[PDB]
Amino acid sequence: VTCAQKFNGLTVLPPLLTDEMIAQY
Amino acid sequence: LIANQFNSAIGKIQDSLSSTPSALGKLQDVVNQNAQALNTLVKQLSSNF
Amino acid sequence: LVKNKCVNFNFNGLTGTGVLTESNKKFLPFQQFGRDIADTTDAVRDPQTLEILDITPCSFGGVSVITPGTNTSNQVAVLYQDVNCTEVPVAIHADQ
Ligand SMILES: *[C@@H]1O[C@H](CO)[C@@H](O)[C@H](O)[C@H]1NC(C)=O
Ligand SMILES: *[C@@H]1O[C@H](CO)[C@@H](O)[C@H](O)[C@H]1NC(C)=O
Ligand SMILES: *[C@@H]1O[C@H](CO)[C@@H](O)[C@H](O)[C@H]1NC(C)=O
Repeated sequence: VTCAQKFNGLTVLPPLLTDEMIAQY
Repeated sequence: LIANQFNSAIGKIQDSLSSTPSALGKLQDVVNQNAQALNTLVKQLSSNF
Repeated sequence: LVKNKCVNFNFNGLTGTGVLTESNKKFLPFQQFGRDIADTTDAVRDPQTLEILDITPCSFGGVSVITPGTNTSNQVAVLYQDVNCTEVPVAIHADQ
């Protein structure tokens, strides 16, 4: 399955559960 | 025999996921839909209205 | 010309706002501006020095206030989303 430099008020909030924590689950 | 069958099935899942590129269609489709919506939202700033 | 500092640049009447940095993009002789998907100016050619500068906007982000209940306590913590801690506004800049 496949950081964007959008400066028009668009932002991507990081997920609370990191990929490491999901892998630990 | 059952253990060998289970191991071979897991190996075949490994191979099918590695080879076929469109195996993860659903997640890629979700990502593409979100990215396309964001791109359309950005591109809407170029129109005069 | 002021680089690496957020300024209210006015390039031939462009009257934009952002921080100017040296750009490696090669403008053709007949073009003086560079836009993007949102049709906002991204790179400009200096009318005097004839150099290409990238217009990226000033560091912006949301402010999230981490607080317990007011009946519980009064202290709060502030989260600056997608902002490095090295960024230090000494003067008043928007929030707080
Ligand atoms: C004066 O005009 C020339 C011609 O474009 C330019 O090369 C030069 O940089 C200008 N002077 C200054 C101080 O920028
Ligand atoms: C929350 O506020 C109410 C009314 O202000 C108060 O009675 C209650 O004790 C508070 N909760 C805590 C945990 O202090
Ligand atoms: C913040 O800046 C420091 C040094 O300038 C760098 O090492 C670090 O990776 C940066 N953090 C982020 C999230 O960009």
